[PDB]
This record gives sequence, structure tokens and C-alpha cells, in this order.
Amino acid sequence: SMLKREDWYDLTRTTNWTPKYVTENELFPEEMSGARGISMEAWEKYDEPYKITYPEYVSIQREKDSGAYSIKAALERDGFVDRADPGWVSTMQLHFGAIALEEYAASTAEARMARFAKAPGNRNMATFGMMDENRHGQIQLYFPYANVKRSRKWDWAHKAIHTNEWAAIAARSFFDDMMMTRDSVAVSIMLTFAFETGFTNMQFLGLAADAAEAGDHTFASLISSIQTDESRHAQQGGPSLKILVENGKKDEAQQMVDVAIWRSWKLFSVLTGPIMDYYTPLESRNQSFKEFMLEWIVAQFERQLLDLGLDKPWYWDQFMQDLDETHHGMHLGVWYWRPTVWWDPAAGVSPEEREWLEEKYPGWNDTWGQCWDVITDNLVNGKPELTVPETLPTICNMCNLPIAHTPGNKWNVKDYQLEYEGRLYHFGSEADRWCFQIDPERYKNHTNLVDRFLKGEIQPADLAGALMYMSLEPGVMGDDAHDYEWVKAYQ
Amino acid sequence: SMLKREDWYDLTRTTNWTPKYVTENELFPEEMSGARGISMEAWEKYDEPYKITYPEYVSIQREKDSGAYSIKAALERDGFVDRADPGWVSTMQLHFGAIALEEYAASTAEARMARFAKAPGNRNMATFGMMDENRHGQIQLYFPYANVKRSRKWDWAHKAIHTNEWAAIAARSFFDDMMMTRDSVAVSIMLTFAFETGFTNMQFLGLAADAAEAGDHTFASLISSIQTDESRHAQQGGPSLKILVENGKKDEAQQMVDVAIWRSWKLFSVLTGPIMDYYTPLESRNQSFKEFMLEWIVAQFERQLLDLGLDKPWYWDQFMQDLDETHHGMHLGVWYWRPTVWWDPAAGVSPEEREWLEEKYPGWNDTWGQCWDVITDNLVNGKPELTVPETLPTICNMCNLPIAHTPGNKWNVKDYQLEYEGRLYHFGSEADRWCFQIDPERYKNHTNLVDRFLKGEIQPADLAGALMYMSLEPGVMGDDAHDYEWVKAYQ
Amino acid sequence: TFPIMSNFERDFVIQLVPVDTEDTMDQVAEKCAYHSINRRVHPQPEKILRVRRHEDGTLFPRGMIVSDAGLRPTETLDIIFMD
Amino acid sequence: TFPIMSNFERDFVIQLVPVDTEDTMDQVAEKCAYHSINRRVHPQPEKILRVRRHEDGTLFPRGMIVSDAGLRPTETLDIIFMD
Amino acid sequence: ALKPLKTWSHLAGNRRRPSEYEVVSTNLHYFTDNPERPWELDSNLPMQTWYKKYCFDSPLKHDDWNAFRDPDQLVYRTYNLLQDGQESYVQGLFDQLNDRGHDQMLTREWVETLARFYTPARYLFHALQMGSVYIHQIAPASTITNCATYETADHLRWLTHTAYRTRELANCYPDVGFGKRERDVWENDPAWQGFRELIEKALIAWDWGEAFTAINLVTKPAVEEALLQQLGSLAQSEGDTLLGLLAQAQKRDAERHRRWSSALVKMALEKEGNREVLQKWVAKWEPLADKAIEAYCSALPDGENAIVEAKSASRYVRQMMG
Amino acid sequence: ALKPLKTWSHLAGNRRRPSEYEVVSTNLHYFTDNPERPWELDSNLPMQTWYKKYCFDSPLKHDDWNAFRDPDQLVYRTYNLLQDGQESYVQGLFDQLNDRGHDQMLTREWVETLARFYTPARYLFHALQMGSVYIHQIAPASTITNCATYETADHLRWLTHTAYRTRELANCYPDVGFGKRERDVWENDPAWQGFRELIEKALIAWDWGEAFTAINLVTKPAVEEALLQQLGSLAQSEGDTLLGLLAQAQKRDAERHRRWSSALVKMALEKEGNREVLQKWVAKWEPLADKAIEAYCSALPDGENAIVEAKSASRYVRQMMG
Ligand SMILES: [Fe+3]
Ligand SMILES: [Fe+3]
Ligand SMILES: [Fe+3]
Ligand SMILES: [Fe+3]
Ligand SMILES: [O-]
Ligand SMILES: [O-]
Repeated sequence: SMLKREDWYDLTRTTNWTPKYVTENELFPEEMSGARGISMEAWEKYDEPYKITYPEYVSIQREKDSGAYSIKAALERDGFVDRADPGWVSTMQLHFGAIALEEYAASTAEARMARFAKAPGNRNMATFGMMDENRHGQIQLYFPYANVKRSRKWDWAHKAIHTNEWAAIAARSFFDDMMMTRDSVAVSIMLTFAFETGFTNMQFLGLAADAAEAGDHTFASLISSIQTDESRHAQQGGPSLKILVENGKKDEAQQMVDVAIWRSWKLFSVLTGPIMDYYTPLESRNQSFKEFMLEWIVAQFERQLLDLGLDKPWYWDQFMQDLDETHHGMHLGVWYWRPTVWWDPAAGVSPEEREWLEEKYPGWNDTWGQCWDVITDNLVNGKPELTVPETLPTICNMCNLPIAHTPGNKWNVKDYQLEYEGRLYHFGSEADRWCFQIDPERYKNHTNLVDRFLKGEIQPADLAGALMYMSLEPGVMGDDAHDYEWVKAYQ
Repeated sequence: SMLKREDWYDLTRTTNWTPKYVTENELFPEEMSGARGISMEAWEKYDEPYKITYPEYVSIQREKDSGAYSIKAALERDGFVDRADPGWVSTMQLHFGAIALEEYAASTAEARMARFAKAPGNRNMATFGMMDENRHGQIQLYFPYANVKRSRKWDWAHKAIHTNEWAAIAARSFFDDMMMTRDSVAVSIMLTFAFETGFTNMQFLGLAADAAEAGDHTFASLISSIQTDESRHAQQGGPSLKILVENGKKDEAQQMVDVAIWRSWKLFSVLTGPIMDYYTPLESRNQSFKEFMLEWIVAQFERQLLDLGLDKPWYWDQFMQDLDETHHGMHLGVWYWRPTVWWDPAAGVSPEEREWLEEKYPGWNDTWGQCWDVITDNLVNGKPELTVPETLPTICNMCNLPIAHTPGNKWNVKDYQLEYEGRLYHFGSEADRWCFQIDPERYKNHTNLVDRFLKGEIQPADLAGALMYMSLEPGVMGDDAHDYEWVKAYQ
Repeated sequence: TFPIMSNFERDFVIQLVPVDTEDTMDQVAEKCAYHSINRRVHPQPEKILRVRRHEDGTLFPRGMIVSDAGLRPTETLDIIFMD
Repeated sequence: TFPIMSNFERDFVIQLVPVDTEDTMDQVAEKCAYHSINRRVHPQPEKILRVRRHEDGTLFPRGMIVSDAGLRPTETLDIIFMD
Repeated sequence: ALKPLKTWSHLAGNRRRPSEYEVVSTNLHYFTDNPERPWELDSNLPMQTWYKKYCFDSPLKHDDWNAFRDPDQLVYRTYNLLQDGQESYVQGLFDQLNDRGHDQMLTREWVETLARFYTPARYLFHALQMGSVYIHQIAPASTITNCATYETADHLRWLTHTAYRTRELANCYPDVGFGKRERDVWENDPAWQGFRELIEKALIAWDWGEAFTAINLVTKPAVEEALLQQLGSLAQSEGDTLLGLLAQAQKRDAERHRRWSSALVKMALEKEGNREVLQKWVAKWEPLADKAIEAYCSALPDGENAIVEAKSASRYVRQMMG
Repeated sequence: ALKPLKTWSHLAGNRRRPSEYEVVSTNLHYFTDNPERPWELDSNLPMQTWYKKYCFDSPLKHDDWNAFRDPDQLVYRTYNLLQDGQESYVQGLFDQLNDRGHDQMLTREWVETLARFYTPARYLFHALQMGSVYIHQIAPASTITNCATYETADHLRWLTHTAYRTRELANCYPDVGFGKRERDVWENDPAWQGFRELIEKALIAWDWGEAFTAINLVTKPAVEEALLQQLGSLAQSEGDTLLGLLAQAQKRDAERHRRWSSALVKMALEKEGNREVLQKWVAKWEPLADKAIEAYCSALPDGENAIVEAKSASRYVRQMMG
């Protein structure tokens, strides 16, 4: 016969002991552990809600891959990718390039907790989390590898994070700050709670939905399967937060949550927002980026913060309003500077699309539509040279994304500058500047793309030079997804 | 460490012994064994070419189902079946209704060999074959079951073989004769060699190809997976044939092969021929039914018969010519009598389709096209009542299929009648009558649908009565697949 | 009622066609034409429909009746166009 | 060469715009308009382009030169339409 | 017109949603549709007569054998998942016990006991395989047939374990005759003649009901208690941990066969007269089973005790079925 | 324009078609792209300093650590297929040995030996888990990291087997203190102090090269020979067939860890000076391993012999790596 899990589970996490040959501080260095004065005994109250043991893990995960890899092989010779909508293709290339190696890097963030967390249950769940991200990094290399012969852009699934292309810098800026350079406890909070529980867990659900809707069952099964691993390790932050609150560290906990949620939001505004409201075909749009955020993200955070005894971040109201604009600016920025990215941005501003946008965002045509009006006229009148840039946009020193906002009739573009020790920093928002001010030494001498350009690190010092500095060459450099097909609707 | 298979395989088949408490004839009754005077020692020379052991079997078959069932579940909510071409839908409903329970019945044909074959290696391979058909019957119930809510026609995947609908009678006529009522050795020859090796092994390959081409990946994976099990047990006939030839039974072996190949061909002419040349969309037709038969079936048989020291059957030349006609008649018969079947037959005679038919079959429009001309005019002139029958076609007493052949300018429809002990039998060909004459007691008092109608067993004695006798009711009764859409091309 | 199998010229299939023992070959042909002419075979106003035993090809006189044809029940008959 | 960040009225993004220390606010505005006017912002022939410090809103005289503006390198400037 | 159902029409109004098992296994045989002419051919063919005499005319009766349900609800898909796990266990035992030289540690005496008592079971196990595959082809319902289907695969499984181990033993003790001598032991050794007479005669009991009884109710319990239980326990006490664990693993398949056999008897007892029919067949066959157990176990060390235990345990199988 | 390749650009012109393993595992770390500022933030953060000091400045050197290749070519997909099979074996042993009351047959003396020598290893095994997960996060190449990744999962696997068995033992012998006392034995019993001092100190050797050496080259071989080999053999001779087979099964994971560790040392020896760097770390740590083996094995029956065998076998692991 066999024992029930509940009868022996606790012994798997009864692993703390009192060091004698070394000190506790040597074994669990504060910069790596983040125990924050809270004792080993108190961290032992940590109790993960979603439990799993080794044998259950390998059995279950074995079946997940059997399924996902089986779907891939069965649909491979069908060549769906060769007849898929350009916007969908670009969606995947963007996805893989930004994510693949960051997923893998996350296995090291989990490993940070597996070694240094003082909570035994946290160390074992992080070992499974480490394995999950190992899987996510590998399977997300394996799937796009099938398309390397179709376009050099697919090579960026591996390459992107190894380059200085602006989007990749923004990605590393976020990921290195949230999970690679923080103590164990901070990681469980900022990565596991704020980013995975708060954003990606639901997003991957929507992504898999869109993939199915687009007729891409391979990618649909991929994302769908990866998503099921998320809850298992995204759970880690909750217990850590309760421990910090139960003791005297609620403000420290609140500050980590505030920072992580804002940084996650900014990355999201550029990697997901544009895709939902512009790349996905009008007929396949269930809801708008804003509707998705409210229904699936914002409500859940409020719910969660309440149950943990935390507050809504100070910027919550601004965050609410920004749902109308931010992504629209990131999309316009990405499309205008299209040759600076490794995928083809879809304009998404045809008459039909613009009326939809007006529905979902009253005032869009008077604001955002204005810029797109000039772009369109130029394309109609054979002046495409005016739809590509000749300079670099101002980059935020925190999120490393372009500083952009409401244009046209309700012009409201602002820069939250900051002079610190002789240097002038630029921020795309109040919260971004705040993230810097609460911990200046963490960001101080970092330089964004513009800072480097102005320092002389990009040579030759021009756009062609900036492009080589970012490892971008013809073939991967982006252009309009549907090859300006939508222009014909205007003559 | 582990042993290599080759080192211990033979012990798994060293299982014959000399009975003492019973006689050899009691243990292996001739009517069930078919040892045919050839000794136990001589049957022990049986040596299957594709070997497999229990552990390898469960491991490999476990993975096959994991894959097939995974594909099904991943594509289920996509509802492909709701937007698939009507001809494709009808192709599957026909497939499942004819096959599903016959696959299951085949597990009993294999079991016949597993018990009664005197060749040890034959008994073990038949045990795996028994398991294969168990799988084929179950998975081919499971997959169509997903569509029962879409149409009552899907219920025939289970029901068909339990009814007296003419197509089902033709199916049981073939299957019961080939595998259910023959001795062990005869089964290995007629089922395993002639039908599975000779016909279905390659056909399922083409079927899976067409499914993929049609965009039905679920069905494509299903058939593709089932096909891989075929070789493992279809191999059984070869060794049996060599044993019979090595000894003094070449003529007996030849006669079984001749019969089985002809009966298989007739069933094929109605279940596959029509589908390839009429149901599959013109643009998705790789080759014609005739081209397929020549390239993949005929050549292989000649190859095989040569290597075994057997001849080409006496009817080979006629069989060659019939590739031009037979299926065309079965298709016309099925479409005209459409309400008598459980799927919707696709006419497949649009201008584009008719020119293709003329290419693949020079003389089609002058012969077959003639009948279709009258049908079309009637449909164009609003006389659809003339495109359905008011009587029953003459049925062959061997294949239980309609007696049909070349019409129009090269009219060549013939009936190979035979009077035997006071009764007049009708046959759709020379070989069909021959199958009866070489073994009259096997078929003698069997009655086809027409014989029953004329005997008074179908009451009320009219078409509406014949329809109820065949368990056919509105909802399942067939009609034109594309709802006469193709008629518009003629006004 | 007497059953016979009708193999109508230019048609593609042999069909069951019940006739009467008192029917004339011309009347037999009329009953057979019902299931073939204007269904899948074009009419031939000029020609005359004749009936001949399918097995040996014996041609039956237009006026001969089923009862004297010495047919076996279910006998196959060819219905052909002639002058 | 002196770098400044251009926040052009009605545009959606702030851009890097290198200017010269001897440039006039009008000449600065001209260099900024290059990256915004006719790209994503419509011209306004009637109006006049003016330059004001983004942080505090200080309005600079059309004729003042960069060298006397007491700007910090990379300073953000609003280029607005005025009478 | 006919409206589509939510399940197969023969399961419609089943109350609860049909399981995968019911969906794929039930009411599949069509030869029972026409008792007077089961097959679509002349009604006087030898096979027509065979099914009418041994299936339809059996003294085991029911009005609806198709109502039978396997208690384990085994499907092909789940059968392979189950056994793939069990084989991973047995293969691991083989592989790792070989790694530590398990066979080299057996005593010469035990090695000789294996040559006599163990290896030759490949003949008895294959005979069981043939015995259950016959039940498969003559049973009146598809749900009954499937149980025999998977049972047949299990018998081949035991044969295979035995063939594999015989080779390993021959490699380790090439002078014993492992692999060569088994047929002569099975045919001639008095220890095997009880079982040999029992299975040979049972293999020609054609009536589906008597076959089920002779094979499943009488023979298998006797073989299982003698070759798996008794020999298995002896193996453990003699230092052969491998055979001890192997026999226990195979006993799991045997337990499953007893479960469905028990469920079929339970269903048969719903009708008056079947209990007597079954007890009559058991009284006819039981004496040969006693004889089989006696000849085999009496030759083992502490035979008299092994005999009492085997007789007792096998009889208990039937006693608990009523 | 750039033409698409047939593989990843970093593997282009690799001669032979890249395997799944190479496709998913190679050149994945990006922190090694900028040695002066590994992370995309201020270059003076504590973590920047940590990687520059313990990864980049290590005395173990290569020009291209990314060229390392796991000899077993383990991927996530294949790791789970492999271990799912091995767990089916171990779980089967647990399940079926429990069925035959294996634990009830142990002698009181052996049960007490288990409480002392066996159960408390959950602490040593978890420490190994922590030890290898640290190697994961500080290694200079992704192919090196992955080996540590799967090795960490294996250590958790052993911890888990141990936790499960501790419960079973506690259920069978509730008065022994199984499950409660382990921490006190690990902390206080002289038999465990050698190992405890060794692993605690090794857990703070931050240099990736020294961590690899202290953990993989010195500590693990000592733990494996003492707790798996020696205790495992003793178990078998004492009637605990379960622990004997379990330890042998876990040894398979240990063999795999030695294989990749051996391949990494082989690669390191391509460069002049690394042999000396490694031998220097081994000379520093080896004395603590001897101490660990001595305190543990001397307390076991026939300790002096167990000590010689463990010392000999563990040293042989390194000797065969040169
Ligand atoms: Fe992930
Ligand atoms: Fe994650
Ligand atoms: Fe099959
Ligand atoms: Fe088959
Ligand atoms: O994840
Ligand atoms: O098959």
C-alpha cells in the first residue's frame, strides 16, 4: 500500500537546522537571504498553499510535455506559420525574443530562493519552480527553432537578450531588477507575487486564447501548457508577504509590491497592450487591452492586497487613467521606430480599426488619431520617408522605454526629470522617477540607449551606427506587418 | 543490466508441447486450426519478421495513445467539424459506420489465431494483434462520439453494423467471410495478408494524407496512428503462406489469396473509390482512385506474390480494366439511392470535376457522364423526384453490392447468373460468381436484401418499408452533400 | 406478379422490376423504362424497346407475354433500343 | 553641439534633438519641428513656434540663444504654438 | 426527423453520463443479433454451428449479458498506462538485481528447484493465455470479451517474464539446462502432470460458460496459489528476492482477473438456475485442480503444508462468490 | 539582407546538425555578456559585485565555458521521462514491499540503526540540494548550470524518498521517534558531526569553481559512499531489502552527477594551471571528507573496514579524473 501525501508531506520541509561550524549569517548572508531580522523559527511558519512532491511532479510534467510536443509534431508539416496573419507572426517573434531567455534566467531567480530562503517550504517549492522555468526556457527555444529557415527574425528567440536593441535593454532592465539582483524574500514578492501571480498568469491565458482564435493550435497548446506550471511556483510570494506583515515589516513589503507592480505594468504596456489593440485582427478581438486589465488584473490585485492586509499603491488612480493611453503611445513609438525592433509592427489604423478604437477609447481619434492622420496622408501621398525617424526618442531612465503620452487635442506629454549628483535623469512617469528616488544607488550609473549615444559609446554616432550597435541588419529590421496594405483604404 | 531482445526472444515462442490427456486433434480442431495435415514441427518453422515483446508493446502503445488523445483534446473546442467540407464530413461518417465495430470484430479474428494456430510465433503475434484491433475499435468509437450532438448520423459509428442497411450487410458479408468464419491459417492469409497488407495498410496512409489536406488534424492523427499498428499484425499471413507452399498446398494457398483479394477489391470499390474521385474537393485530389490502386496496391501484390512463389490471380487482367469503371458505378449507385445510406453522398459532377474525370478516365463523359447528364437536366428543370429511386437495384449474391457497370456509349452491364439447386443467383462479375462456385455450401442459403424483399421478409413491401427494415429514418437518410449547390453551374 | 431483373440499355445498373405474368414484352419494356428513361437514360422516340433474355440473348417477340416466355423468377432481361 | 529633449506640442513623444549653443530659440524650434511637423503633427502657418523650459515652464524670448538660456545638457524643452 | 442525442442511442436514458469505458466497450458484438444465423453467410457453416452450440446454447443464461460491466473498467488506453507502470517496476527489478549479481548468490539447491518448479511454467502460462483468448472469442457480450482480452495479455506478460528470466538463469548457470529442458519437465515430471492434465482438458471445454468456469474459476486460482503464492513464498525464504517480488507483482494481475470473474458470477446469480449450473461445473473440474495442487506442491519442501494452504486459498476464491 | 539559417546563428557552421540538447541549452546566460556590469542596473550593486568576485574572478578558467556539453545530454523533457521511469520502480518497491509487511520483519536492532544512521540523512540530502542549487546560479555557462539544475532535483528526490520512508517507519515503530528526533541526531550525534561540519563549511564556498569542487568532487562522493554504498550494503546483510534496493537506485543519480563532473574537469584540464587549482581545492577539502567518513562509518558495525572502503572508493572518483 501507499501513504497519503498529507501524512508525510511535512517531513519533506522539516529541513532547517542550527548551524554550528559556520554562523547563521555566513550560511544565509543577508544580501542573499533577506531574512530581515525575522528569525528562522518565524520563517518556518511559511506554508505554501499548492503542495507537490517529486514523484507527482515528474509524472505530471512528463505528460504535459508529451502532449505539447505531440501537438507540435502533428501540425508541423501543415505550415500554418506560412499562411498566418502577419500581425500574429509578429506577435510570436516578439514573444519569443523577449521571453525565451528571460524564462531561463528565471530558473536562476528561483535557485536564489531554493538556496537562500530561510523558509524550508519556500526552498523546496523554488526547486520545482527552478525546474519549471528550465522547461519554459527550453520549450520556448524548441518551438520557434522550427521556423529559423523561414526568417532570420526567428533567430532572435535566442539572440534578442544578447543584444543592445532597445526593447531587449528594457526587458533586462525589468527582469534583472525584479528577480536577478534581489535577496530571496524580495524575489518571492516582486517576481512570484507581483509579476507572475499578478500579470503573466492571466495574460498567458489570454495569449493562448488569441492563438486558438488565430488558428495557431501549436502555439495555443504551448502557452496553455506553460501557463499551468505558473500557479505552482507563482504562489511563493503570498506566504512571504504574510510573514513580513505578521512581523514589523508591512511598509517594506508594501514598497516592494508598489515598485514591482509599476515596473511590471510598464513592460506590459509595450509587450501586450500594442498586440491586443493593434496586431490582433479586428474580428478576433474579444476585448480591449484596457478591458482585459480591469477585468483580469486590476480587480485581482485589489482582492489580493486586501487579503494580505496591504494597501493599494499610491499611484493606483494614475495607473487607472493610464490604461487609456500608455499602450497607445508604446504602439505608436514601436511602429514609427519599426526599423529598431526585430519584428514587423502592425499599424492597425484602418477605418474599421479606428472606429473600434473610438468605441473602446472615446477620444482616440482626436488625440492618437491625429498623429496617425499625418502618417497616413504621407503614405497616401508617396512620402514614406516621413514615416520613419531620423533621431532617437527620449528614453526613461527607469523603464528604458520611450517617454510618450496623449497627443493631439489633449496634448499631455510630460517628463519627470530629476537632477541627482550632477546628472539629469528623465522619467516617463511619476512612479518611474519614484522607483529611482527610493533607491538611487541601485540605478545611479546605469545608462539607457540615449545616454550611451550622447556619451559617444555608439559609433558611428548616427542612426545607421545605432542600428549596428543594436545588432540590427536588413532582414530582421522591422517594417509594417501588412506591407502598408491598409493604406489603400485611404487611396 | 538488461539482456538484448535477440538473446531471449525465442523462448517466448517455445511453447508447443505434445498433448497427452487429450489428442492433438481435440486440442487443435481442424475446423478451427486449419493445420491442413502439416505437422506441428513443420508449423514451428513459422518466423514473424516484425518481432515485439510485451514490455516494448505497452510502452510504445502507451505513447501512441497519449499523442492521439492529446491532439484530439487540443483541437476539440475549435469545432473544425462544423466548418469542414460536406464531402469530408460524409467521408468520416461513412468510415466510422463501416469500420468501427468491424475493427473490434477483428480482435476476435486475431483471437482465433492466438488460440488455434499451431505456429507458436503466430499465437503470440496474434495476441498483440488482438490488442491492436481492441484499440482500433475503441479509439474509433471514442473520436466520433465527440460529434453525436451534431447529427444522428454520428450514432451510426456504433449502430451501422447492427442494422440491415445494405452497405452494412455488404460489410458483414465481407468481414464474416474473410475473418470470422475461417480456420486460423485461412484468417492469417485472407485477412492479414490479402486485406491488411494488401489494401488497408496503404489506404490508411492515403486517408490520413487526405485528412491533413482537408485540414482535419484530429482525424489525420487518428488514422495515422492506427496505421502504424497495422504492419505489426498484418505480417502474419506471409509465413503461413510460405509454410503452405513449402509443403504440398500451393494451390490451396493460391485459391485463398484469389478469393480474398477479389472480395477486398469489391468492398474497396464502394468504400474508397467514390470518396477519392468524388467526395474529396477537386483541388485536394493528388491522384485518381485508379492511379492510387496501380501505384500503391497492384504493384505491391505482384511483388508479394512473386516473392512467395504464387501467381497472379486468373482475373488479374479484368481487375486491371475494372479500375476504370467499377467505382464509378458504385458512386452513381450510392448517390442515386442516397436515401438508403447513413451519410450524404457528394455528386462530384460539376463542370470542373467532370473535366478532371475526363483526364483521369478518358471516355467518362461519353459513358458515365451520360447518366449524370439526365440527372442534372432534371435538377435544373425542377424534377428532383426523378433523381431518387422507386425500386431496388439488383444485388450481387457474393459482394452484396449493386450489379453495375459501364453505361452510355459503351454500355457493358452484365449479370453472371447461376442456377444452383433450384435457385437463381445473380453476380456482379465473373470472379464473384467464381467465389460462390468453388464453395457453394458456404454461401448457399444466404439471402441479400433483394432476396429478402422478394421472399416477403420486408413488410410493408415497398420502399418506405425497406427503409424501416434498414433502420433508416429522416435525419440519417442520405441526400446530396453540398445540397445541390453544384447544380447552379448549369442554371 | 412476376419479378425480373431489368438491364436497361445505356443504363449503369440492373434493377428489380416487378411485372405481371399476362404482360406483353412491350408492356414489360414499358414498366422497365419507368425506372430508366428520363432518370439516367435519354429517350429515343424513333427506336422501339425490345426485350431479350440476358443469359443467352434470346430475343422475344413484342407481343409475347411473360407467361409464355419460360422465364425463371428473377430472370435478368435486357431492354434494348431497336428499329 | 548641445543636446536637448524636444517635447513638441500635439506630438506623442519627447525626442532627442541636438542643437547648437549659438542657436536662437526660433532656430531651436526649427530644428525640433523637423522631427515633428509633417511627421505626426500638422503645421500651423498662422501660429509662431516658441520654446519654454519643460520643468518650470519658463518662456524663452524668440531671439535668445541657447548659450544664454542656462540649460542643463539634455534639458527637456516644450515647443509650443503661439501668436 | 431524428434529433441528435447526447450519447450513443443504446445508452440513451442511462441516467448518468456514460463513462469512456461504457462509450467504447458496450454492445459491440453483432453475431448475437441473429441467433439463428450469427454470421452473414450460409447458416450451416461449421462456425455458425460452433457459436450456436457453444455460445447461444450454453446453460449459463441471462437476458442481457451486454449489461455486464468490468469492475476495473479497463480500457485499452488505461490498460497500457497501468501495465507500463507495472513493467517499469518489474524491469527495474530485473535490471538492478542483475547489477548487484543477485543470481550468482543463489544456492545450487535453489537453482535446481528453479529448473524444475519455475522455468517450465512458460508452458502453463501460455496455456492460460490460450485458455483466456478462447473465452474472448466465444463470450456473449463485448464487455465480457474485453476482460478476457486484457487477461490474455497478462498471461502473455507472465510468459514473457518467465522467458526473460530463463535466459538470465541459463547465462548464469549454463550447465543446468535452463531453456532447453523445460518441455521435458512439463511433459514428463510427475510434479507437473496434475496441472498438465487439468489445463489440457480445460482447453477443450468449448461452452463459453464452462470455459469461463474451468479456466477462471477453477484452474487459474489453483495455478496462482501454487506457482505464485507458494513458490513465491518459498523463493523469498530461500534467498531469491527476485522471484519473490516478481510473483507478487504478477499476483496483482491475478487479483484483477478474480475481480471481474467475481462480478460475472454475481451477475449470473441474478437468474435462477445459474448457481447450480456453475456449482455443477465446479464439482466436475475441482477434482482435477486438487490433483494439480497435490502433485506440484507435494514435491516442494514442506509440501503437505503448501498443499493445504493452496487448496484452502483457491477454494476461498469461489466461496466468496457464493 | 540576412538570409535565414538552418540552425541558431551561434551554432551555425557547427558541422553536424545540432541536437535538441544543444538547441535548448547552449549560450543562454546573458550576465556573462558584460563582465564589468553583468546586470542591467548600477554596476556597484551587491549582486554585481557577487558575480564579478565569485564567477568572473574564479581561478578555474576557460576562454569558452559555453563549449561545455553534458555527457548525458539531459534536457527537461528527457530528465522527466528518465526519472518518471525510475520513480515507477521505487514507488513499486515501496508499495509492494509494504504489501508484504517488510518493515514488520526488521530486527529491533536494525530499526534503531535506521533511526540513527538512515532517517537523519534528510538533513544531509537537503544540504546537498542547497549546495547544488547554488552551483546552478553562479556557474559561468548554461550547459554547466543545467547539469546542476537536474542534480538539484535529484537531491530533492533523495530527500523525498527519505521523508516518505521516515513516515512509514514511524507508523510501524511509533515509539522510536522517527520523524521527531532526526534534527537532534544530525546536530548532536558524533557520527554525523564530520559530515555536518563538512557540508556547513562547503555551503559558504562562494567561488563557483570551489563550490563545484567542494560539493561535487569532494563532499558528494564521501556522502554517497558512506550513506548509499556502505549503509546500503549493511542494510542488505541485515534483512532490509528495501533500503538496499533504494540506495542502489539513488546511486544511479549519483553516478550521473559524477559523469558530468568528470566531463567538466576534463574540459578544465585543457588549460594550463587548472589542474593545480583543482588539486589545491581538493587538498583543502579532502581532510574534512576523511573526517566525515571516519565519524560516520566507524560507528557502523565493522566500521574500520567500511571506512577504508569509503575512503578508497571516493578517492578513486577523483583519481580517474586525473
Ligand atoms: Fe515561466
Ligand atoms: Fe514563472
Ligand atoms: Fe485495425
Ligand atoms: Fe488490422
Ligand atoms: O512560469
Ligand atoms: O489494423
